[PDB]
Amino acid sequence: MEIVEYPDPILRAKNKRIDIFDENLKNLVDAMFDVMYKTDQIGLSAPQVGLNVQLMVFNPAGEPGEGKEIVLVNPKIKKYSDKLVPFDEGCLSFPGIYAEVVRPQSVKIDARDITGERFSISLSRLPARIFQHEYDHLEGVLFFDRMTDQVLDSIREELEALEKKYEEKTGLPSPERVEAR
Ligand SMILES: CCCCC[C@H](CC(=O)NO)C(=O)N[C@H](C(=O)N1CCC[C@H]1CO)C(C)C
Ligand SMILES: [Zn+2]
Ligand SMILES: [Zn+2]
Ligand SMILES: [Zn+2]
Ligand SMILES: [Zn+2]
Ligand SMILES: [Zn+2]
Repeated sequence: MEIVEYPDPILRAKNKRIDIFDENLKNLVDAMFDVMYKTDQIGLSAPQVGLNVQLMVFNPAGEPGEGKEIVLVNPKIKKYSDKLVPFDEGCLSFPGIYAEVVRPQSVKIDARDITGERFSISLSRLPARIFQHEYDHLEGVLFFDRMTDQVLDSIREELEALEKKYEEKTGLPSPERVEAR
């Protein structure tokens, strides 16, 4: 398996609603989780593994046998919190890049589970901060789109290194560019 890095367009591509809840789905859930623990992270969205489906795995503790193992298919934010908290974020698809993004502190979420059943879970604190990072991905939103103009300028150069690496492995000009904003 592999980790799709910015600027790969898969990270931007539209993401397919999931209709079937079979064994294949559980296997892919399993793999995401195990990629999350391998890479020491607290969540992961399907596009990050090269699949454009509305799928996201999630453990608030980000440690094996700790926290919980949350699966959310076809999620949607029923609402965001009025209060905004800043906080420092990194993302797997942007190796070694860290910086601040300010977000609603809490969220009401509606998703389905791995079986088919439709639930409605409310999140705050670090879980709601992670959920939101991951759900953006589900929408093709990457955390630097959430960053201030000032925060973006610190990481401009490191984002570029990724564009150039992408250009080096593919030959194709980068399909998107931090300088564009
Ligand atoms: C909080 C926002 C959710 C982060 C998701 C990323 C992984 C990812 O790219 N999901 O798409 C992660 O685990 N990032 C970690 C991260 O941002 N963390 C880990 C614990 C604290 C918080 C940074 O303050 C590190 C390991 C880079
Ligand atoms: Zn591989
Ligand atoms: Zn496993
Ligand atoms: Zn850890
Ligand atoms: Zn991410
Ligand atoms: Zn430039």
